[PDB]
Amino acid sequence: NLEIGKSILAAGVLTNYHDVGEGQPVILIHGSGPGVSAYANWRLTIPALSKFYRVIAPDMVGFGFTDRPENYNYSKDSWVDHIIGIMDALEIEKAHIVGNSFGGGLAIATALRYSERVDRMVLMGAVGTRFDVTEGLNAVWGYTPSIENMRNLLDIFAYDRSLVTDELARLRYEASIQPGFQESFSSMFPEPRQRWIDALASSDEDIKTLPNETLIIHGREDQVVPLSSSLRLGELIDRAQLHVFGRCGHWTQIEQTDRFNRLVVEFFNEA
Amino acid sequence: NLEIGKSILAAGVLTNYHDVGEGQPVILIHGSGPGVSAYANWRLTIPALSKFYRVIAPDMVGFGFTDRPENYNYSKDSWVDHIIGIMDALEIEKAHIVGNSFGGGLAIATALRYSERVDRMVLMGAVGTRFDVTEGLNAVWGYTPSIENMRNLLDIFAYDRSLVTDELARLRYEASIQPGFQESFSSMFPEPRQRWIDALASSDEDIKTLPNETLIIHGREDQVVPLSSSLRLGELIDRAQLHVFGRCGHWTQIEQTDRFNRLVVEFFNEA
Ligand SMILES: [Cl-]
Ligand SMILES: [Cl-]
Repeated sequence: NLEIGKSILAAGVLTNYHDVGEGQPVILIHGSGPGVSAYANWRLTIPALSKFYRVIAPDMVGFGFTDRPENYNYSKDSWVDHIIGIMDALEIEKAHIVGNSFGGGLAIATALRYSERVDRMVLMGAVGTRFDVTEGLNAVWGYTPSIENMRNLLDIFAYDRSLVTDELARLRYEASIQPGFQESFSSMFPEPRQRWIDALASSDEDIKTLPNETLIIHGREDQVVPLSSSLRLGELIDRAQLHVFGRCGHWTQIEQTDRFNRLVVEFFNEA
Repeated sequence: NLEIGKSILAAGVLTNYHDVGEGQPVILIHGSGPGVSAYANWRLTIPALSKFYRVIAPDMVGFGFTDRPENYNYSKDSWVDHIIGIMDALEIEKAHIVGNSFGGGLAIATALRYSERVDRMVLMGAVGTRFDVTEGLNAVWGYTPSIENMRNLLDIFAYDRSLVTDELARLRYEASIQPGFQESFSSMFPEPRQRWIDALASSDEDIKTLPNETLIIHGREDQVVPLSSSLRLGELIDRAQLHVFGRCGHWTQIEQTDRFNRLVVEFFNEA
């Protein structure tokens, strides 16, 4: 299973992660869909970025192949502490961070709580500001295993449904039923789910204080996180650039891979 | 005067233009401020693009050093015909077009009337959709010569006013009073000026029919053309990407030069 990489103790949790490349460190933080993992989310991104940066892609506690501690208390603060724990474990004193959706909310929170540890930020379809729960997100977080339920989620993430094949739906369905996955996932974002969008999001007041060079990316047709969210982040963050991809869903790193990789690498190259 | 380049008869008008580079043709269309010229608008863009493309930057009829025909009837259609006339004169059968503000409105109109002559489009703070006249645009089009009036316009175009020096204000003021310049300029967009925004703009219906790969660029703090205009173009044009630069005014090619040039060159490189 290529989704399994290296193991390291971070913030007291045995963590699965990928470490590719040399130089300036970049931490990639995945989204929160069923069966998600750092590799699944970033497999098309790591190759490009690792040619110029040291890329760290960990499975956040409660997701992927990282340990799922018994009675573990999941929260934005706990996840941020995990990110910092991973950085501490790898002696990464300061790094750029790329956060996808759920991971984007975590990126912002990390930049707010540990400003000295974060350099540049890329927020991709980030859950960083409050928005009324979408059916797309309600479906993602309310997922129960089945090939058709997964096919529907893949459709929700994509603009071009031709990318959603029986094979992909089957493979991700299998990923979602691995030992303990659905168990921790189903209890992660229970109804009412608006609570979790509100929890992950940061206040306008706090976001306005961010000094970081930021690149905000969003797919125009994103069905999970509304474009309006990134437009808002674009007005709140001072040193921010906003890039919207037309004919692209939530999956910007997947549906606009080359454009995405170019934008991100060049953004970091400026530093 | 470096603003003066080569001369060619286009659409029956003796036209001043710059032609730098080799390969795929790219036409740069300047804005409509007092004293404007292709060189003044694009001097920091041409060097970068010409390394990979043949760049044509003409002074639109009624502006710069191109002839100002007696009793000439200025209109969106006449300007579009001038662009096509320039392309015809240079045997440019199909080209990419970069349009700034007024020039962006012309780019859209050219793509609509002569679709077979246009490949990719870059719309920079384009006047392509209707918006209520801004004080910034009212001041630009209502300009009468003076160092202070020009300093104010430069302030209107910039986010970082440190870029607006006494020297720059003086030089552009001098450009604005050249023989016949203020005369043709003052009669170009007379009050009420809302009429000209409405005239330059294209309908939602027409814009939605554009098949061109498009890159929409806007400075978040643009005081001349509101960001909302480009956000609208981003929802109307099918194959469009939207890029908004924070801490940047109307002058995206001037205030975010390297980022702008990189985005544009790479966008064209895809073709
Ligand atoms: Cl998510
Ligand atoms: Cl203009």
